[PDB]
Amino acid sequence: KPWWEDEWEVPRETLKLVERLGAGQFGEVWMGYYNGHTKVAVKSLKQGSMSPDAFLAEANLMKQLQHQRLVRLYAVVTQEPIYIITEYMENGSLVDFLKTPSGIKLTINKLLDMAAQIAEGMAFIEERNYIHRDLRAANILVSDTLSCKIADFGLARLIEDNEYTAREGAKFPIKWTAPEAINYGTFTIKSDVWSFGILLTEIVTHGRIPYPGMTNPEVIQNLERGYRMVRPDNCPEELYQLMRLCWKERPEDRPTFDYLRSVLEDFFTAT
Ligand SMILES: Clc1ccccc1Nc1ncc(-c2ccccc2)n2cncc12
Repeated sequence: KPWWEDEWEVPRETLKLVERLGAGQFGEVWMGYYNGHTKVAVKSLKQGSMSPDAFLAEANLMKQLQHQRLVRLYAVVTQEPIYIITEYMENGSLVDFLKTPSGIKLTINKLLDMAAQIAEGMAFIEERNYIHRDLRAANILVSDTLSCKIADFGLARLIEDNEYTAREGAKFPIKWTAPEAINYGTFTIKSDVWSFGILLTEIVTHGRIPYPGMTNPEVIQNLERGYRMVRPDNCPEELYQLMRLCWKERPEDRPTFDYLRSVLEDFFTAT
C-alpha cells in the first residue's frame, strides 16, 4: 500500500529519540518514545549508505512475521531519514546481557529456559516457511522480564522451494554458519538449526566466542574431519548432545525447531 494508506506509516512528530544505543556504517539505533509514553527502538538509515528499498525490506518482512517471541514492528517513516520503529527490549542483546552482573548470576535452569524461548521463536519462523540466516546471541534481545526475542531480520527470507541460494560473492560468519551455506551459498531452515547449536554454546559460556582459540580455517579443517566444537566449560552433557544433533552432517538429519523447543522445555522443567 502507498504511505498514505499504510497502517504502519507514522508522522515523524510522534517520535522522540532519547538515547543512542548503536551507530555503524548504515545508521543508528535509538531508545525513544512514541506519543510521549511508549518506549520504542528506532533504527535510522544513514542516507546514501545503502538503498532505502533495501533498508525497508526488513520492515516489510516483519509485517508478515508477527509472534510474541519475535521483536515486533511498530511503524515506519518512509521519508528521509528513513526510520524503522519496533518493540523496545530493555536488556539489550543476549550476548551483552549474559556478561552483566545480572546475566552472571543466572542459573543453568534460567539459561535453558531462555534457550527454549529462542527455539520457540525459530519454530514459528520454521512453520511460516521463513529462514533467518543470522541466528546468533548478538541477534537475540532480552526484555525487562528476562524473556528472549528474535531480532535482526535483515537476511531473513520467505523461502521458495525450501532453499535460498546466496550469490557466489556473499560472505557469512564462519563460526555460526552451516557448512552447506558457507560452501554452496545454499540456506535452509536446517542452516538455522546449525546456527542454533552454536548459539547454545554462547548461552552456556555467557557470550564467549565459539571454538575457543581457533581461527576460521582451523574450524573448517576440524569440521571436515568429523570433529565438532569441544565441550564448553560447565556445559551440561545433555545440552552438548543436543548441540551435536544441530551439527549433523546432512541438513536433513538435523532436528526441527519444534523438536528443539520441546526438548529444551523438558531440560528446563527438570532443573
Ligand atoms: Cl529498531 C529494529 C529494527 C529492525 C529490527 C529489530 C529492531 N529492534 C531493535 N534493534 C536493536 C536494538 C538494540 C541496538 C543496540 C544495542 C542494544 C539493542 N533494540 C533494542 N530494542 C529493540 C531493538
